[PDB]
Amino acid sequence: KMRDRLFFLLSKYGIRPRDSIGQHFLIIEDVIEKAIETANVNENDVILEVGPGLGFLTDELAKRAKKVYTIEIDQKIIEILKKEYSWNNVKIIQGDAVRVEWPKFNKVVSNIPYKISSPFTFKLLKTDFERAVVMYQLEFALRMVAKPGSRNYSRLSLMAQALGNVEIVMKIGKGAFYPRPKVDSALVLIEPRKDKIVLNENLVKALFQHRRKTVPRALKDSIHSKDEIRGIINNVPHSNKRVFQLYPEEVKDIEEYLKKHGII
Ligand SMILES: Nc1ncnc2c1ncn2[C@@H]1O[C@H](CSCC[C@H](N)C(=O)O)[C@@H](O)[C@H]1O
Ligand SMILES: NC(=[NH2+])NCCC[C@H](N)C(=O)O
Ligand SMILES: O=S([O-])[O-]
Ligand SMILES: [Zn+2]
Ligand SMILES: [Zn+2]
Repeated sequence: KMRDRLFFLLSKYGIRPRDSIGQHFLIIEDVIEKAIETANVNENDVILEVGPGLGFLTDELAKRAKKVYTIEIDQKIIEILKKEYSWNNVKIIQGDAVRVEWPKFNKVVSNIPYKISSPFTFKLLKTDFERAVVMYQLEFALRMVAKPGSRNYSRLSLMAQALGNVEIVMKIGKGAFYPRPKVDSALVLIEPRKDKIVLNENLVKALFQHRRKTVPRALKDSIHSKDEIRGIINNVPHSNKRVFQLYPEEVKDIEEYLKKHGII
């Protein structure tokens, strides 16, 4: 009946899905149910969806939340959402989710298009927010929940996990969308830590440039300074590890070491 509803709307509004903006519409009702459940949506919450699509998940958010802001790049979809839904509590915002100014919000419950998985996520992590539930292409969600010491551990993994408990909650097959995509998706929960770990971005970029290296060699080789600081390198914390083996905590030990020696 969500599948039936979808094909109803396709013909009705003569919709031509654009894969260039990742137009794969969700049509399994349980995935909406899970997302809502996981986000524990309530009558006080101000939600931020990206890419409302045919507005299925938006419709479910809107009837549970105080307010919903949703950011749609496709102006035609926006013309449809307005004519099909009667949302008293949804503000629709035309533009690129990455480019436009975000309004204030305490939870995210959205699909995240493939081509903005990385910018969106980094933008979200720079934000004050109580809970995110965001569906990603499966590789990217696997990267986000990679643990220190796996190959797919990277800057994203670190920067995410420094801010929140990051876990995959269900895996969603490609049969769950129309058009059918090339890849599976995952629903990811992000819970802000009380114990937030905040790290110098430039240092992280530096370390993770060649992340398969030792912390000392990675530092030696990442003078963004003065090369004449070999003295400090040998006493660097966590010198036995390689960068891809570091937790946010050990990265902070390295940061605080370099501040103490006025390298930052
Ligand atoms: N950069 C971007 N900013 C905002 N919306 C975007 C976008 N790139 C794609 N979109 C929109 O995001 C949606 C992704 S596919 C549809 C989402 C899915 N039906 C859902 O459960 O919400 C499409 O509506 C697409 O037009
Ligand atoms: N498998 C887990 N969910 N473990 C971590 C705790 C997450 C839990 N949903 C919370 O709200 O804190
Ligand atoms: O394909 S969008 O323009 O409805
Ligand atoms: Zn359920
Ligand atoms: Zn150590």
